[PDB]
Amino acid sequence: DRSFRWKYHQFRFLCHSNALPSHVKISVSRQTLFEDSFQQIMNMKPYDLRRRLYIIMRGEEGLDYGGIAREWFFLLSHEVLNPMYCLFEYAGKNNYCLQINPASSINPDHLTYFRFIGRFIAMALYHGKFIDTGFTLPFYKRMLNKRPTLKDLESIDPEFYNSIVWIKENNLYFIQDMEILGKVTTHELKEGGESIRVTEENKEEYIMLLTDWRFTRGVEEQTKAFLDGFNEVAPLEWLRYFDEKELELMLCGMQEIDMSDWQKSTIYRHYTKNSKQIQWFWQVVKEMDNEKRIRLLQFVTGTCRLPVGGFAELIGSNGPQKFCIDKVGKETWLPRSHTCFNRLDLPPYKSYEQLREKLLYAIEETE
Amino acid sequence: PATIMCRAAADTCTFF
Ligand SMILES: *CC(=O)Nc1ccc(NC(=O)C*)cc1
Repeated sequence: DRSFRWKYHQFRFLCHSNALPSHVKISVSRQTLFEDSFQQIMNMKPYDLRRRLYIIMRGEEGLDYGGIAREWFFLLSHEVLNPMYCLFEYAGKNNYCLQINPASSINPDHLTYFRFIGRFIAMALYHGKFIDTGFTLPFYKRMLNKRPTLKDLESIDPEFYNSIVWIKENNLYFIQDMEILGKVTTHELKEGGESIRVTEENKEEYIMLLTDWRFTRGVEEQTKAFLDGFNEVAPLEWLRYFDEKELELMLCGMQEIDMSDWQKSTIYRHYTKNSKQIQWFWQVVKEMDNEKRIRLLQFVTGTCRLPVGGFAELIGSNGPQKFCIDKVGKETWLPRSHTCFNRLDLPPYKSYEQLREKLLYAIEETE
Repeated sequence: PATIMCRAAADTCTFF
C-alpha cells in the first residue's frame, strides 16, 4: 500500500528492465500519418517497439528526435478519433465521454485497427510519453480488470444511471435488446435469460448484469482486440498496483493548474464565495501539492484533462457546466462528486480541521 | 543491473 510516487519508479523500472538497445525508424508523412503508422507498427514485431524511437517524418529539418516523437504522440492520439475510421464516438454533447463506436464492424479490418491502438498506448506508456485522446475512467478500470460501479454510470449516461437508481429505490427478464445499425439483437444476460424473470431476490444479481452490460455492449471484441495488442507489448500485469485515476495521469502527464483560474471560474449553489466552508476550501486547496489538485479535479470532473480555454469552457452532460459546489449531505458523511454535472456535494462542516480531513479522504479512498 | 532502478527513479523525479 505505497504512494503513486513509489508505483511509478517500480513500474518505470519494470519498463527499463525490458528495454532493448539500438533504435527503430518510423518513416511517415503527416498527411498519410494514420495509414503510414498503422501499416508501420502492425507489420513490426512487438518488442522492437521498446527500442529507441526514431520517427522519420518525411520532409524534415527536425533532428531533436525527442520533439518529433512527443509531437507524433499528440498528433496520432488526436488522429485515431477521425470519424471516417468509424472507431470512436461520444455519449454527450461537446465531445463528452469518449467511447468505442459499436459500428466499427463496418470496417471488416477494424479489430486490427483497435489492436494497433493497444500497441500504440503501450508504446506511449512504455516510452513514458503523453497523449490527448481523452478516455473515460471506466476504460482504465477495464484495463485494470476492475468492475465499473454505479458512480461510473452516473458519469457516462445520467438517464441510464438515474433509471437504475429508481429500481434500487423501489420495487422484466434477463435480456437486453440492442439496435446494431438497424438490425436488433436480444442479448441473453445469462443462460436461458429470456425465460428467467426478475424477482426481488434476483434484482440484486440483475442490477449488476446491467451495470456491466451498459459498458460491455457491442464493444466486447473491439475491447478484447484492443487489449491484446496492448498486452502484446506491455503486460497489463505491470499496472496491477495502479488505480483508474493514477493510470490516467500516467498517460496524459501532469500539468500545473491555474489556481487563480479555478477560483475565478468556480460557481456555487446554496453556498456563496464568502462562506466559511469555501474560504476554508481554497485554504486547503492551496497548501496542497500539484499531485492532489489534479486528483481532486479527477474526483469531481472525472478527467485530469482540461479543455481549451480553461475552467471557463468546462463541459458536462447537457452542455457547459462550470466547476460547481453545493451544500449537500450530512457532516457525518464525506463530500461526493457528480462528474456528469462537474459538481461537488460539500456538507456544512463545522470545523476547518474537519473539512480538510473529510475532503482528502474522499479524494484518497473513494472515486 | 541496478542502474536501471538508478534511471527509473530519475524518470519519476523528472516526470512527476
Ligand atoms: C542512482 C540515482 O539515484 N540516480 C538519480 C535518480 C534520480 C534523480 N533525480 C532527478 O532526476 C530529478 C537523480 C539521480
